[PDB]
Amino acid sequence: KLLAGASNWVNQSGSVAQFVFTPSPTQPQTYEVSGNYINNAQGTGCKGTPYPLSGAYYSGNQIISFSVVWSNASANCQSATGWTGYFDFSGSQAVLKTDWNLAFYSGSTPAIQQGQDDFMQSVATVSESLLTE
Amino acid sequence: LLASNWVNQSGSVAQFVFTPSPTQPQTYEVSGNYINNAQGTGCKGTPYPLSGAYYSGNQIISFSVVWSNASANCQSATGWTGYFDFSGSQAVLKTDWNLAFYSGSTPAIQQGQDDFMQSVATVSESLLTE
Repeated sequence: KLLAGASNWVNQSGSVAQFVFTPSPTQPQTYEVSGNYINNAQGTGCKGTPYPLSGAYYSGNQIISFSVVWSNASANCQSATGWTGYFDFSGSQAVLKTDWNLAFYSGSTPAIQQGQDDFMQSVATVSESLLTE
Repeated sequence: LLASNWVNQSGSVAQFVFTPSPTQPQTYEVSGNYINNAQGTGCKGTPYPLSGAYYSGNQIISFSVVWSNASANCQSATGWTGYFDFSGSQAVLKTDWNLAFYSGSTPAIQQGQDDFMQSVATVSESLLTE
């Protein structure tokens, strides 16, 4: 906890989750999850533009579940991902480990694929301009 | 069409509210409350707020509950991801789900399936009868 305002989490395929947490008005130690997800996974669609996310986070044992619908002004992939997992802030690195489900289409055979993503916190790069570094 | 009441095979109830996303075409933000009725679980019979997103284009959804409210805490979170079928006599939502929790400093994630069916408000003549 005390990842504060906006924080940056990178998974093993280079995908980026920018979480924002707002306290739930009614749920003890629970925060509403907002922000944006940037998909960077190699063989996929809907890459490199922000998809808003929605979810909930329980600080008591640092658990989370969030979702993306893959529709925004750049690209539509007509699907939705739900991620559910837990954090470990200890040591030199903060890590979020997740299992996931994807409501999907092949033809009109609707289905749901499953998987795993592990994210690691990485704090903003500082460059002294947009043109250097 | 979807303010609407969806009942799963354990008697658990999802009351969805949908508000249009300002930036995502054919996408709605999912709010409302979830009431858990599942037999061998905690955190039963009280409202847990839910959060998610819904894509109208092919009627797909993903939503979440953190199992913490004023009645009961179960220190976990469920995420549900699936699709609707409005056709026929009955509207049905079919989902897969994942559940993050602890067992003894031991993080773990269980999974399963829930199928929900729409049922619109029953009308009684009063609270006392009929």
